[PDB]
Amino acid sequence: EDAPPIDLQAPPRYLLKFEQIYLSKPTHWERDGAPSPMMPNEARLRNL
Amino acid sequence: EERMERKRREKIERRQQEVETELKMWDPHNDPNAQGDAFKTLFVARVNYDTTESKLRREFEV
Repeated sequence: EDAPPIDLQAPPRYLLKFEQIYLSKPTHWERDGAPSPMMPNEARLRNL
Repeated sequence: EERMERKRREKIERRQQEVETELKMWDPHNDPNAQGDAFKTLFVARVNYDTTESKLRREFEV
């Protein structure tokens, strides 16, 4: 929120203002893309 | 040939008649267990019986 809205124009202009965030739990995406939860033991083992 | 069909028709009709009675008594929407917005809620089936509640949370919280 403390970041300044980036107002850019060539005319048309855009601000791209952020309002809120969301931090989910730790996750891992494989090559297929299936979102699955990653346990700490899985990270220490797979060097993730 | 016909006694079997006769018994086959009743079991089908008997249930169909029993179906009308249940719909009038029980209301799906008015269910205490069901809560929250319907478009938000999700349904998962074929889940293993050994699945712990935390295991089901951590797998669908991703």
